Amino acid sequence: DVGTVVGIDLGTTYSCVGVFKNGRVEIIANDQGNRITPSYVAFTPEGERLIGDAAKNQLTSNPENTVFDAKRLIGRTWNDPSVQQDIKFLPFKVVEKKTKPYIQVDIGGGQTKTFAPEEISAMVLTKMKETAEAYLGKKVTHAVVTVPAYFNDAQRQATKDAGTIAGLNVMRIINEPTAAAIAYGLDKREGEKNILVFDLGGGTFDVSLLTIDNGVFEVVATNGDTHLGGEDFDQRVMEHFIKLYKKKTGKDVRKDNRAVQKLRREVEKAKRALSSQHQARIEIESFYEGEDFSETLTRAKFEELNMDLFRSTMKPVQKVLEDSDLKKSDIDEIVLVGGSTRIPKIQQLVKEFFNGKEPSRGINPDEAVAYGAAVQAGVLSG
Ligand SMILES: Nc1ncnc2c1ncn2[C@H]1C[C@H](O)[C@@H](COP(=O)(O)OP(=O)(O)OP(=O)(O)O)O1
Ligand SMILES: [Mg+2]
Repeated sequence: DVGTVVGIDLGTTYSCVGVFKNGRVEIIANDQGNRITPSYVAFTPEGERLIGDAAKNQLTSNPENTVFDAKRLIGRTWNDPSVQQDIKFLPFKVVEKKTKPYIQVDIGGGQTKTFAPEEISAMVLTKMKETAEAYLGKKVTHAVVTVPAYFNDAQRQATKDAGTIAGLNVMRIINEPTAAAIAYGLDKREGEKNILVFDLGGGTFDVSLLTIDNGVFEVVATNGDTHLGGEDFDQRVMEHFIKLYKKKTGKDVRKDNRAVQKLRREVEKAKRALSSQHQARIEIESFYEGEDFSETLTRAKFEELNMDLFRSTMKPVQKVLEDSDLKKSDIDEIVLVGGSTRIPKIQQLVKEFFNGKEPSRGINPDEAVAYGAAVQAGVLSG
């Protein structure tokens, strides 16, 4: 008896879980009321392991003990050129063990631990499992987990292995863009269609061209930017306000880890607010050296600070069309994935690229991948 199988989007920056409950797919809010959970792990002074919102939100003078982006390393060998570049930029220690990347952190009480990427991912999966179990009022043992379409055999197996550590039998690994298309019911249609999936997540940008032919998907071509996402838009705003603060006060706040973390938290909140408002206030009590911070950010300024990054998302779309031997007019559906596709300017740019065709966001773009995973999981449940 496999019980009730859940669907999990195990994301680079954010993860999401869904399940078929009473004849309906439900995207499940965690204990903080959020339907997405940061793929983050940290530790309290007492050595309590924090996972998710609690990990990402913990203020710390030692950010090197906060782990995230394990998906960038999972299933890769040490001298993978991707690993060699990412270890330059990740703020926690990644060390070579047995010719593979491992993550080294202090976990409280002066104790150091080294973790495989799949061990970090397993902790994230455990949190997602617990979120689902609380909602269902029952134990969960089996899952369908999603991965990027470009993931290779080793990365897929490593993701299953993360599940095993977390007490989950990952029965199926399915592709993210396909899961998004399945959320929209595109698998349950007679005939053939071309589907462009535009997936701008927290850390990565993936564009995929899928064909769907009587319920069978083919991933025809993929492109994007492995280091472009919502976090980068936040950083542009961060840099803007750090510069402004130094101009106004003479102080460079980059000296204080906790001050930068506070500003980051408020920038993330302001950015989200600017998807539905034209201005947002950023206010921080005792920001730096006991002085308060209070500034407004307009949507126009947010857009100006990021316009080059937003425009850069179009070239990968044109490349995917070329590699699929398709023109813009051959695209039957445009599926938006990732919270960053809630940004009015991104939606506008996509619509304009496709000459007025409205991109689909009727299912929350941050939830669509988990939603499709949960549809697939529903058929496997006993
Ligand atoms: N990564 C993001 N970048 C920019 N805007 C975002 C991002 N994620 C969400 N938003 C915007 C869209 C909405 O205006 C707002 C809240 O979105 P979300 O958390 O998905 O809740 P929601 O729109 O379903 O509302 P509710 O929970 O109240 O029902 O933030
Ligand atoms: Mg994603």
